[PDB]
Amino acid sequence: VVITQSPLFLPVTPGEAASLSCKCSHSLQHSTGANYLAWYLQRPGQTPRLLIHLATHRASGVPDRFSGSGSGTDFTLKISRVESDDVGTYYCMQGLHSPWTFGQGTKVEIKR
Amino acid sequence: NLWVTVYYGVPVWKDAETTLFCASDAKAYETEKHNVWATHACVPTDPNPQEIHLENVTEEFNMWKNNMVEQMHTDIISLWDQSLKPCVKLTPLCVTLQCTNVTNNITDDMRGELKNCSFNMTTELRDKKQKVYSLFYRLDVVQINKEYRLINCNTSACTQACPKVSFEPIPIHYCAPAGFAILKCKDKKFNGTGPCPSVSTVQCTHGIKPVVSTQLLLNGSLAEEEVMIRSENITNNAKNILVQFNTPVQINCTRPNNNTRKSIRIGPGQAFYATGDIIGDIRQAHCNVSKATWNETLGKVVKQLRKHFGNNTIIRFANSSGGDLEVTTHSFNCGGEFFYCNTSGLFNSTWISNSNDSITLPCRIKQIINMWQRIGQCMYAPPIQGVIRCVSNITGLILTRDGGSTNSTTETFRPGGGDMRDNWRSELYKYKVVKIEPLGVAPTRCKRRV
Amino acid sequence: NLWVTVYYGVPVWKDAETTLFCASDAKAYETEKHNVWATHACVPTDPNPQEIHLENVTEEFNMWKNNMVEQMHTDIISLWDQSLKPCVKLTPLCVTLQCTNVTNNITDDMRGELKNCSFNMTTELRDKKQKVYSLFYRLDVVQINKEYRLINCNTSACTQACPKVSFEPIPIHYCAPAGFAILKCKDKKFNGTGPCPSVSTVQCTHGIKPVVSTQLLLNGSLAEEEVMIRSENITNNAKNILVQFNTPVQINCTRPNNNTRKSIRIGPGQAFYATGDIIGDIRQAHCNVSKATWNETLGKVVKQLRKHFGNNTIIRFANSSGGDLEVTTHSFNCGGEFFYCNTSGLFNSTWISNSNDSITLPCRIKQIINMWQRIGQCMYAPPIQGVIRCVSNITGLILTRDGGSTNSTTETFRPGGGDMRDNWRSELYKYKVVKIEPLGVAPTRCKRRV
Amino acid sequence: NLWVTVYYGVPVWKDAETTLFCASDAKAYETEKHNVWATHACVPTDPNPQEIHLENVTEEFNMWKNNMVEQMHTDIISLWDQSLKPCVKLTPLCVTLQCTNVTNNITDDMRGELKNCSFNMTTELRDKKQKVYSLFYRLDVVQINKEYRLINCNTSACTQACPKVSFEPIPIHYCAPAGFAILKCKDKKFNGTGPCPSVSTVQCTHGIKPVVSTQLLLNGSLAEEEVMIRSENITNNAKNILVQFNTPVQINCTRPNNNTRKSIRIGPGQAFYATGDIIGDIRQAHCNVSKATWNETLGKVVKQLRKHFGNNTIIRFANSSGGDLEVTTHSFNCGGEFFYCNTSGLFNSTWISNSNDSITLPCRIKQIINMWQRIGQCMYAPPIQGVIRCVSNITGLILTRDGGSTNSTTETFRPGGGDMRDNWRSELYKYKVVKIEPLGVAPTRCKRRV
Amino acid sequence: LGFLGAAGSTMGAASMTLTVQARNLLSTVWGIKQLQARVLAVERYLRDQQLLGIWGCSGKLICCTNVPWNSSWSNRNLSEIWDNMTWLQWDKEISNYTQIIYGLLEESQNQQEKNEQDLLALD
Amino acid sequence: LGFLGAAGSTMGAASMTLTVQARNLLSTVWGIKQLQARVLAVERYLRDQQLLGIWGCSGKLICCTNVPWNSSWSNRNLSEIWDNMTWLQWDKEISNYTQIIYGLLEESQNQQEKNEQDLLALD
Amino acid sequence: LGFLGAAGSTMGAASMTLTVQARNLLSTVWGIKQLQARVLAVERYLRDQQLLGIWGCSGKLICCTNVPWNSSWSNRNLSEIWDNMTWLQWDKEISNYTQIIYGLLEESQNQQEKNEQDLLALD
Amino acid sequence: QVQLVQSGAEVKKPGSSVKVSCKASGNSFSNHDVHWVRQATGQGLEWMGWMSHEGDKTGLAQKFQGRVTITRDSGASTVYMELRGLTADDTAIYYCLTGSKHRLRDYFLYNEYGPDYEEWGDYLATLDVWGHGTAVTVSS
Ligand SMILES: *[C@@H]1O[C@H](CO)[C@@H](O)[C@H](O)[C@H]1NC(C)=O
Ligand SMILES: *[C@@H]1O[C@H](CO)[C@@H](O)[C@H](O)[C@H]1NC(C)=O
Ligand SMILES: *[C@@H]1O[C@H](CO)[C@@H](O)[C@H](O)[C@H]1NC(C)=O
Ligand SMILES: *[C@@H]1O[C@H](CO)[C@@H](O)[C@H](O)[C@H]1NC(C)=O
Ligand SMILES: *[C@@H]1O[C@H](CO)[C@@H](O)[C@H](O)[C@H]1NC(C)=O
Repeated sequence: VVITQSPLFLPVTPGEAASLSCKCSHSLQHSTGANYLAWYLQRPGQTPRLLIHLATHRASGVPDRFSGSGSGTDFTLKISRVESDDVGTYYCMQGLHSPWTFGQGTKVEIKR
Repeated sequence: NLWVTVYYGVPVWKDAETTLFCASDAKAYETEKHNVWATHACVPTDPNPQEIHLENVTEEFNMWKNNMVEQMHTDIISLWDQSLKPCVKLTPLCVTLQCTNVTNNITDDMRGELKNCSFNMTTELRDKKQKVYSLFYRLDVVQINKEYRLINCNTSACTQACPKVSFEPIPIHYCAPAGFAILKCKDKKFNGTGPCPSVSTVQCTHGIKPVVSTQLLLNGSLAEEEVMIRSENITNNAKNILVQFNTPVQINCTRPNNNTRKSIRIGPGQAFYATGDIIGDIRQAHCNVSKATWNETLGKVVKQLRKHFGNNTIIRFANSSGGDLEVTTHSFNCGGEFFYCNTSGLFNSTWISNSNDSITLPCRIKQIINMWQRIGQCMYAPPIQGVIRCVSNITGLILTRDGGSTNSTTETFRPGGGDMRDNWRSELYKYKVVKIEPLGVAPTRCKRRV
Repeated sequence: NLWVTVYYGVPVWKDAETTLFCASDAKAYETEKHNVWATHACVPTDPNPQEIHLENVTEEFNMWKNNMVEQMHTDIISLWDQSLKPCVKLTPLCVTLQCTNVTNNITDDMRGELKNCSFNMTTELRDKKQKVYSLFYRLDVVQINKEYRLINCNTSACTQACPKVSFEPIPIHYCAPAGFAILKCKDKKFNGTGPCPSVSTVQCTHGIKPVVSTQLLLNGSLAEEEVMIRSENITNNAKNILVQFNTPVQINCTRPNNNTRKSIRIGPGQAFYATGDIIGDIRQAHCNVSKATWNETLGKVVKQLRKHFGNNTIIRFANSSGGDLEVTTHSFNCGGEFFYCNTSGLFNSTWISNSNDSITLPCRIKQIINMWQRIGQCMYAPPIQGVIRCVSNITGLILTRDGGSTNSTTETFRPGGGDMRDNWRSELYKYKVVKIEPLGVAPTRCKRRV
Repeated sequence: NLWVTVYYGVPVWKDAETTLFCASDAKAYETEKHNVWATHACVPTDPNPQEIHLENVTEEFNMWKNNMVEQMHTDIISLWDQSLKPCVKLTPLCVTLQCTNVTNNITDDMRGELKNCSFNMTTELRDKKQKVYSLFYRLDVVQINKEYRLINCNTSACTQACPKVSFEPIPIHYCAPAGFAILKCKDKKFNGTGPCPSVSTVQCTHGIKPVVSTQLLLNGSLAEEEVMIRSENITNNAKNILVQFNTPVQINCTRPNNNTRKSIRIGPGQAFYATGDIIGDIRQAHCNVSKATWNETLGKVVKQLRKHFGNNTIIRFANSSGGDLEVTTHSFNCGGEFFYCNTSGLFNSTWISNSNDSITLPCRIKQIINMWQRIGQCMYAPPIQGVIRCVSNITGLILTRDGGSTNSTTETFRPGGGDMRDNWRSELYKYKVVKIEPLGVAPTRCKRRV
Repeated sequence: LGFLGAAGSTMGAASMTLTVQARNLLSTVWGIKQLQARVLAVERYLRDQQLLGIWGCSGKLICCTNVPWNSSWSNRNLSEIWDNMTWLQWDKEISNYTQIIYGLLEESQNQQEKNEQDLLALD
Repeated sequence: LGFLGAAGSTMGAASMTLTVQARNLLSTVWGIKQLQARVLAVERYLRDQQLLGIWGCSGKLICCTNVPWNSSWSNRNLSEIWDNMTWLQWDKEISNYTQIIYGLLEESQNQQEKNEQDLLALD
Repeated sequence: LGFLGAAGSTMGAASMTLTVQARNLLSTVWGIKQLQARVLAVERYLRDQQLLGIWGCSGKLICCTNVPWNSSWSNRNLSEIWDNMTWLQWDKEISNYTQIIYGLLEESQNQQEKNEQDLLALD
Repeated sequence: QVQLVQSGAEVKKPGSSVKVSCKASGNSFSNHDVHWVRQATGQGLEWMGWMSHEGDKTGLAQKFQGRVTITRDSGASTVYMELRGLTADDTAIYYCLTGSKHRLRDYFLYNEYGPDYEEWGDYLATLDVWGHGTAVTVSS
């Protein structure tokens, strides 16, 4: 099993929406069929915090700005009014098939 | 001086016990419909019975030691069990039912009477499952710990009632085999035991409807000009008391609901019928009896009870003390659905020897039955679509005394259907079977020629 | 002046209905073949029938109202069902099949007649799935909407025939009880009904093979010196016409495939035999009948058909009307494999009222059968090992007229196997069962001594 | 000169075969335990046998060609089959068992005779599953390659001997119908065949205990005097030899374990009874027989053996030379528990024609049994609570001389129980069934006047 | 001429071979099917014996009775019956008066039986 | 008339209609429960017939035997038995010695059978 | 004596007890073994009476016949058969010649009964 | 906010065995699953192992087969982990965390009268609250 994410880098001006997508070689509808997707924000020097699970429901206390959608083997995360507080690396995780491994990750930096 | 001579074919008989066979009319078999008591194999009955009336002969008839009831009680069970053998076993139905109350259109009284249950059920193919729902009466479910389950799961599985065979009773005739005879008592005041001056011989008994009930004898035979009380020992209390109305009282039993049968297909070559939803509103079942004709009937009954208990004692009627639903309530299966009516509104009176309200008796329906008060057998009567209305006579009554406190001033009678064979004992009280003995010897003046 | 006198044992009989009992030769009894028809319980018959000829006596016969045919049908059905009780029921075969077309060695015409199917089953231990595969004919699988299922899953489960028992027909003799008699009509010209000048009585009937077929009577009796035509009402259109040949027409049927039986273990002690891989090429089964000996046979039939229809009518033959496969195609079994042959190549000709090509009839094989036009009961014939070839006589034929719009212009005949009793009716048409009446009264000049 | 006269009812008989019917004492009714050999349908026996003794008559008997033993063999199997027709068909138990040794308090010899097994099962509700454990003897479980499985699972499912019906033998009487009679040979020296100087007809046979055993006959009928050797052909090496002690020798067999019965609920209404745990120490099963009596008893057997082989040969006894556990050990049941005792401690001695230690014979217990030499049939015996002990009467003995070296210096005898119907032949050897022939003719001087 | 051999022959000639007929009146799918036949055969034969036995002809193949012949049933010479007619045709002709004749013989036996009983009463 | 029509009538009058009673001695739940009854009637009817036949009354409704009547069983005028008493109550009176009386008939007929043969041999 | 009591006795002593043998000719798994045996006994018993009833000996335990005893079957003194032989030995001697004698009995009865009608025809 | 504690940072040479301890207040292991994850600077996260709250089933990656073991003390009071094959490139920070699973049915064949043949499966749903973690470095 292999997992890849793209783009590696994508500068985003503050206050502008951004989109990120992660996919794995195995189709999400390979054998059983379900998302089993997890999104995390890796603040430098701090533990990651889960934002949304499966891109269908929002965890209690998370801002309503974060949202997710899509279908098939490709999915995207929609965030409105991006802020510098979200600067970091995003990692995608899959739970469809064991063993469970994290994604390579991508870095987004504020233009300057 | 005298010589013994042998006579063959003399009119002499003796008490005996044999295995009687069946005899039924052509109408039941002519329909080609299947019945639980399959009279298709039963031989056709004679065009008319030849009731020969004997004269100057008295016989010691007895109804409490008669073996005809014992033979017929076992015979009825065998046919009932036989019809359930080819039917479908509902053993895939023991699962964790997840039910909830239904309040679509509910009357005040019928609040928690039935529940809406859903469960996982099998399918023709082994690797596929289906989710289905049905409405089950509250009496047929029990909490596992919400999660419910069928009551019969922890005892034995329930063989379904086949949907073509009907429970409609039909009269049957018991005919003795050749070399035997049946004696009928034509006495109009026969109390069940003692000499019967008016005796007759019949090759077959009259049609006896195998009606199963409790606390009341429905669709029976009526006496003429008087109400008769039968009992083994009047003094004894453990013995039941049998009554027979000379005139009938009409009882109208109805199920106002309009249930809709639904077929659920489980496994290959078998289907399970379930109850989908009740078109319109939901109302409790009940039976109607007029007050005018019932007070008169109890007036006739109490008059006859005074002969065996004095003409000054107080006669009282009270509802059944307690027990299981099958014995503490009136039961019957008319229209293909089993009722359990609460007859506490009939046996509440007090007579001291001194308008058409149409009494309504609430009844509770059940679908998991064990009719032959056996333990282990179960049956599941499939639901019947449409409103069912039922009309029947009440031509009998089983009563029980409670006891005495050394004073005969007050005597209370309560209904009771403890034993299932008292129902048929009310129809075979005039009959007995005897063995024919043709060999006889008497002295005459007859010397052998050589 | 004459006086009544009684006689006992006089030769007088009256038509009656009884229960003839089976009787089979013991020559093959020691072989332990264990045929589906339990001839082991049949009483051994005499070395040769006691052919007693009755002179100057004419007896009425009616091969259509004869009860010997009706009784035989229920015996065959009862025997067939009795033999399937101990065999294993293939209830766990109702699974979502995943089949693909087989194209290893296939001819153009036989493109998709059979499938390569794979299905998960459970082993003797009931907690371990085992993936198995089998070859199924196109007539025994249906789609769901890629995945198939057995056709019988939505009707009933099927019990596979045990390999130990065999479907080989063998002769059986129906012999009446004591006090009854069987009359054989020895008249050669006795068509269907009427007086039989030459009547004889026998111990009981000759051996009758219970051969089941459709549109063609195989291994049947032959009418000598003429080709006979039987029909209760010739004028009526909806009455099957039975034709009995005088010289047999040989037919050869073969299945070129060389499939190898494969055993699959399911549950404890129960094995299901799959089809396995195919050795060599795959070719369609067919049946051969010489046209030289078949064309002339029709000429003989047409000559007699004109007697009941005029000597100037045009006779036509057409294939079956169409519909269900089992009724519209000649069907039979040889070697334990059931065939369904397309007989369109035989009944296609016209006559104007005046090179061993060996006609080949394509046939198809079915593994799920009913064979009695019954719903809810099915059988699964396991595949046979090696090539199977059978040779049989066509000693009979059935027809069903069609049309009639014109007064008298031409006639068209088609085959038909609507009723299953025609196979045995053609064998029992010579026999009638009667009961003896020994008592008799005739006046004579005699007196009692005292 | 002489005229034939017909006599009816003369005392003449002829050998033949019929269907003897059952008969037993009414005392079995009081038990009300529903014995496996159902006495309910057996006709009650006479109050006392009427042993009519015939003077001056001789008859030919052959105990080995007797049909009574053959008929009994079928009846015992048939009675057993009918008993296990309504009892739990332990189909679900075929699951992968995870077993481990038991080493709580184990003797060195009994190291691994039984295992502690754990497996999943189904609660009364199908959806729920329950994990249970039981103790299975090592003779009932086999390994896959700690996966374990029951020996029966790849052969057939085992029914589970209902826990009520009882295996205790009760005497039965095989009585002939009318028109047949049974002759008893009172001769004290009738070995296997020949004319009995004294023959007495009896109503029917005495009580016969259906005790099934191997290599030893228990609770049998003892000879009035002297030991007797019975066999069709003494010279043949492949012929069983039957013995009958004139005096009995007691054997005490005990299972000193304290098994506790545990109830496991599988499916609705069906329960599987398995051993829960062991209370106290674990000791191997054994049987005690006194050496003083056995050696004295064995000496008598050698004395009679020398008659047929010369009074100088050396008689040697050796244990069974091979076979499975069923045929190589003494098998029986003691109060619902089946034993398999290693009987090699008895048949080890030598005789050259010239204290109360109670010899111990180690035994093993099996739960999965066949005991009819049949494939596909089985039965599971549930455990018995507490200790169990019983005392028997070793009356008979089956031996099979084997080997040959063209020298009569010594003969070796080994036990043998291949034929399982020899148990009853040792009791029915005195009886034969004959059919009476009342009709007869004899010339005389009587002439019919008219 | 074995069983039913003299069926279509002369009525008188057929009466000379009554014994062959009398000898043949008695002698799981095939288990109860055959067993049921035996029970019917035995009782059917027994009915004839009792019916023929209450007429004073218990054990005779040919037996004459005191009941006179009524000319209403038929008025035709005996010679034109035995020498030209057949038993099968005879049964059909007088089938309408079979039950009545049987009842008459029952009374005759009782009438003869009572006379016989009192015949030797004086002696 | 009819089946047991004269049960209550006088013994002398009831004895005049013995033929009617003799005529009625013979004629899956319903399968075995019907076959079993039929076999019982057949064998039951045969038991009486053979018992009646071994006394020399095989085909007689009214039959008298050489054995004398013991006054111990019943000593009353015939005018109080035939035209004054019924069969049913008469059965109870002689019920005690039915078994003993039957045995006498069996032996009594045996001598008659052999004495006839001796007389025939003498002739 | 009891059933088959006089098997070993002489023929003359055997005739003493003809009745005792005659009276004994009829009297899940077990259920079918009962009915199967009962039916056979009835028909087997009736076979002898049917055979015995067509020889003119319907109701006789001893009955003399008019057919001569052919010397081919045997030729020896009566004193060597009756008082010095058992019935078991007798049938062993004439076992091969039982079914020839039975046939000769049928013809005599059929002819004998026919002549009875002509006896009263003259008067 | 459930407080969590982890063992202090430790340093060990490559190719040697080490022991770590982790505890959770309230015995939350009964109704939660535990997973182990690590992170390195300039690289993404990586999962090591997991345990079911039933404790019946466990699994790791194919590369860790036969070189990692998970043990728990009686009563679930504390748990310990064993590490093998340490490398200088294995620098990362350890963490203690809980998890959740979605156990569903993948296949089922309906046995007639006996226990059904069900093929159960587990799919990771979410990562619950993490701990402060412990830093482990390899150097020589
Ligand atoms: C459902 O009805 C029952 C009465 O049958 C009652 O006890 C229960 O509280 C009801 N439940 C709800 C949620 O209304
Ligand atoms: C009931 O009947 C009794 C007697 O039949 C009568 O006295 C009484 O008035 C009746 N009561 C009613 C309410 O009809
Ligand atoms: C009781 O009183 C009634 C009046 O209704 C009378 O007919 C009867 O004879 C009396 N009985 C007694 C025992 O006094
Ligand atoms: C029960 O009896 C009382 C009188 O004791 C009566 O008032 C009441 O109505 C009776 N019960 C019913 C349901 O009518
Ligand atoms: C039809 O014609 C043929 C040939 O002439 C003739 O033999 C036959 O009798 C004719 N048909 C009829 C019914 O006469």
